[PDB]
Amino acid sequence: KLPPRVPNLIPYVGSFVSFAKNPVQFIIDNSKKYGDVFTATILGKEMTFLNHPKILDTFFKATDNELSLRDVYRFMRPVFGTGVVYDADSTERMMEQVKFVSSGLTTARFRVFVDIFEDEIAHKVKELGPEGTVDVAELMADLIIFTASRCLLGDEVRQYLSEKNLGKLYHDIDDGISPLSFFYPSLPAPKRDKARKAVGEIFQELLDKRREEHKKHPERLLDESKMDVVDHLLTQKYKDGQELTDVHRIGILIAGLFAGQHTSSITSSWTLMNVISNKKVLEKVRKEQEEIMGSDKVLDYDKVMKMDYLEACMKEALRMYPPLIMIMRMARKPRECEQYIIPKGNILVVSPSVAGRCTDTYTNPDVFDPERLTERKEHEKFKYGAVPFGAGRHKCIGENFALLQVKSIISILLRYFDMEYIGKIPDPSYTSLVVGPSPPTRMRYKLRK
Ligand SMILES: CC[C@@H](C)n1ncn(-c2ccc(N3CCN(c4ccc(OC[C@H]5CO[C@](Cn6cncn6)(c6ccc(Cl)cc6Cl)O5)cc4)CC3)cc2)c1=O
Ligand code: HEM
Repeated sequence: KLPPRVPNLIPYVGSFVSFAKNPVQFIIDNSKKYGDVFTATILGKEMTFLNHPKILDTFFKATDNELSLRDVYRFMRPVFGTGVVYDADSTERMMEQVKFVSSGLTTARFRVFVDIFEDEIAHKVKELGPEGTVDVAELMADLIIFTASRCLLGDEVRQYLSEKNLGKLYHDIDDGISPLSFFYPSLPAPKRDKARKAVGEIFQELLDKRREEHKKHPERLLDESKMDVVDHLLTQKYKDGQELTDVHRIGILIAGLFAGQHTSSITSSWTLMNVISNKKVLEKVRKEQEEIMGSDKVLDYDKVMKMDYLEACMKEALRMYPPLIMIMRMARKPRECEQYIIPKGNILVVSPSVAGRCTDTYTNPDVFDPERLTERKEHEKFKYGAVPFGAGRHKCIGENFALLQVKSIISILLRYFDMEYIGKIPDPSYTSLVVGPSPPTRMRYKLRK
């Protein structure tokens, strides 16, 4: 029959109160009370939490007409645009749009991306000076505003960042998104909407400029190392032959930059903080860096590919502090799952955060210990033991890029600076859509040369 329910405090509002304090602890606590599968009413939504790695196969392998992403992420529509990604007309169109982004994240482009990271950090160290303190979360976000923009949109975007305040507009859009929007998509957000329109106009100009550049240098279209997401969007069609609209192109770019920015800056923050706060971990990270760099003075893709330990540090941060704490679908048909049938209309929930603390999987899960991965391989105990990037048909297409951007940034910063964190590593703050550390996050830095 139906899964057990978390008793409602009120009707309607149901369990929103305990949930919103800490959605992660909410799931953990109620797992203990009611088991692997339970349902809670939250601001009117029937939400069925799947809480053990063992049972996640049917979630991640279901087709979109059984478990819909579009029904649950559609709320993003005012940020991304009408008709884009989870507001696409069909599952099929969404997948095609996702592929246009993934198509600018090729190995050829990755080699160029490393140079971009070097370039932006070099600009940034001018601001920072020989020593000081800086907010880690801001520093990463500020770096990734410039790096992700150039990576995805091309270098032509940088003059907008430097001269037309594009970075501020991103913030206006992105602080205009409340996690509550998940429940009340219609929440007015007029500042967000003004900024989104401004970025829209700028990205329209970027497209128009690229068009005529594709006139004066069609060779660009033949060079895989110079082809970015703007170029792919300007030269592709859907499979059935239908052309893209510039409105669609703008929305896809914005969606891509969104995805491309937060989850990464938050991960780089938690990673750097944990690395510089643990002497043994920092020693190993630096030993690895010194061996890989050899006599070489800057980064390249091949070097980054060898940074196995640093990559484990990032994965360990993702186990502990995955920035998307909930993965969701709406059931369009009833769904079995253990003894239970989950009713049509329920929202199924999987939590990367819960998974990362599960004890069937990880020993002392509150400790940041990259060696649980490299040596004890604890993640491999279950097929879905670690799902920071999701899994199955909708698994994150930006992974390897994430890994690249975060590893590069951390590696370059280490090369530049000795760094120590000020205070305890914070707790996560559940106030935002993408979850990051509670401010403030400060660190002391000093130049190494
Ligand atoms: C705020 C105070 C108090 C009232 N409160 N306290 C806590 N909460 C709360 C928190 C969180 C949540 N939620 C609901 C929203 N949520 C969430 C919803 C959708 C979602 O979508 C994942 C999809 C959609 O966007 C992306 C994100 N992404 C992928 N890679 C990097 N980011 C995505 C995929 C593709 C593209 Cl192109 C763009 C985007 Cl953004 O994947 C992620 C999280 C987290 C839990 C609800 C309430 C509160 O309301
Ligand atoms: C550490 C950084 C990142 C984390 C933790 C992360 C996490 C995720 C997760 C969990 C999903 C699955 C969502 C779901 O199935 O409901 C996902 C999907 C996706 N991610 Fe990421 N992501 C990261 C970086 C990126 C980057 C950098 C991009 C683009 C540049 C990106 C683009 C996407 C896209 C397009 C999807 C949708 C796949 C689909 O629906 O088919 N992500 N991501």
